[PDB]
Amino acid sequence: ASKLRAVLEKLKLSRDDISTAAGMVKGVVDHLLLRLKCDSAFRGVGLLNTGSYYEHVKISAPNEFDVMFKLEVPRIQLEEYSNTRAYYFVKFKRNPLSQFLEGEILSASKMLSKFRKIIKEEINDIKDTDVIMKRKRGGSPAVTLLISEKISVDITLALESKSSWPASTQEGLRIQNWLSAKVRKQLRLKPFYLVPKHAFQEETWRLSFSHIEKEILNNHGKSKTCCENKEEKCCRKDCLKLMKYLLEQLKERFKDEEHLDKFSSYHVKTAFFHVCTQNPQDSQWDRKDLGLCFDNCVTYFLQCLRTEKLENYFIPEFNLFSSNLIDKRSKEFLTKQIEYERNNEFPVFD
Ligand SMILES: O=c1oc2cc(O)c(O)cc2c2cc(O)c(O)cc12
Ligand SMILES: [Zn+2]
Repeated sequence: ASKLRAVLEKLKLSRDDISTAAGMVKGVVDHLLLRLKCDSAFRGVGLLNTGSYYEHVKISAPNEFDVMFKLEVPRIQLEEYSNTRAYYFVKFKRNPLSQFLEGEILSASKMLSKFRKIIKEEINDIKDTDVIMKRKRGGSPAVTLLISEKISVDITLALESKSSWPASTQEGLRIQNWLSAKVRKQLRLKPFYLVPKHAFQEETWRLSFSHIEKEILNNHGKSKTCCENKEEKCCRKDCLKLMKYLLEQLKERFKDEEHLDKFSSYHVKTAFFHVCTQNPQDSQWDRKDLGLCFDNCVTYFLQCLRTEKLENYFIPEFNLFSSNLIDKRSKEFLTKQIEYERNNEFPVFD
């Protein structure tokens, strides 16, 4: 459809002017890292080795950045919480970060408090940089920095574990018929991350594989040279852009009906990875079949909404569409709206 290409062109024109705000983001992040190194608890803090200071959770908000700070720690031991498959208490192999211990458990609350305090005091020194209260997110992102009242950056703290991935990830990352089993082995040799998120609960941590997700998106083809020359231009990243934008537009349209609050771009990204697994051939993502491919993604996301099943791509026992996480009527609301847009040629794209 031409409307899809027009939407993509709008998104690219919106993206070209960032190369100036990205420098500001890099400066502020570098400053806060050099500050956090001075603390006795955060000596090994840094940015995820993702080749970018930042990511973008929202494609329709080029002003909202998302950075993640990793903290290399002594050998970590993990305990599962209530068979959640994703949430864990952290212990230390043996006796630095000792100040944040609450018994045998590493306190997420205490560490986040010191993190935020260090932020507040080091941002009072900067210029046009205000800290705001976004603790309604359940510890992650930890902070939400504000520059010139037009730049918003969410900062999430993450613990790096160079151990083997937890057992819940054993049947995840099913990229064997798509990106090969060698690549899956290589990726699972990389470390994993733990972010402070609660379940009621007040001291749990959740698994994070944003680096692996970024690696997959930027190396997404069966052919190693996908999207490296003009003869192999597939439309996977364009379909993902279309899915993110559809969700963002629907969430902005119905921001006053609290039925689309708990949906995020992580859901469409998870579904999209599953569709990639289902459609492993690059020929199934020809740049000429953009409409058909996007329609495959939309219909698969609808299937996940109706059946209330959206497995985490790395932890398949974690149902992101769990009745414990999102109510059935909210899923049904999103299903109706997506069916409406699909039956009416997506009026949100006009
Ligand atoms: O790493 C993320 O993991 C998740 C896991 C979940 O189960 C979930 O429901 C949401 C997320 C999620 C949502 C975001 O907006 C984001 O920027 C990152 C993540
Ligand atoms: Zn490609």
